[PDB]
Amino acid sequence: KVFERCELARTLKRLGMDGYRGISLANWMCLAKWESGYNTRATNYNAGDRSTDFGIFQINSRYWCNDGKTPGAVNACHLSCSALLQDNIADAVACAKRVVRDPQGIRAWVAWRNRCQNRDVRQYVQGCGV
Ligand SMILES: [Cl-]
Ligand SMILES: [Cl-]
Ligand code: NA
Repeated sequence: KVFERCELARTLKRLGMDGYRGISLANWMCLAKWESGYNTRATNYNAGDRSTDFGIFQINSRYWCNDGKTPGAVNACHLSCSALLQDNIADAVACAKRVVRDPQGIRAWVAWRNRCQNRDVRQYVQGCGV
């Protein structure tokens, strides 16, 4: 599923993402925008280390979900990576919450540092009623 901007904003708020571990909703929106373009079925194989990024938040198989083919991988979200390719983003949000519960927080995603950190991210939630 490819979410429309405001549709996703309202959905994440309902799932309790606004202010989770100090992270505002607009930051989550900025992250989803740059990671997958709000696309739940986006997949990206990282040839360099044999891992794959899955779904709307592009969560990595080396630490967060199990796809069975990633060398030396753990499954912290205790989910099959398939769960992060569904149209319903409930499991993906629960896993994103687990990621930021680690010391790095939102910084775990390099794309956030490049495109969201220290930026005016208000544009991502403007006019959405959230
Ligand atoms: Cl699962
Ligand atoms: Cl599994
Ligand atoms: Na894994």
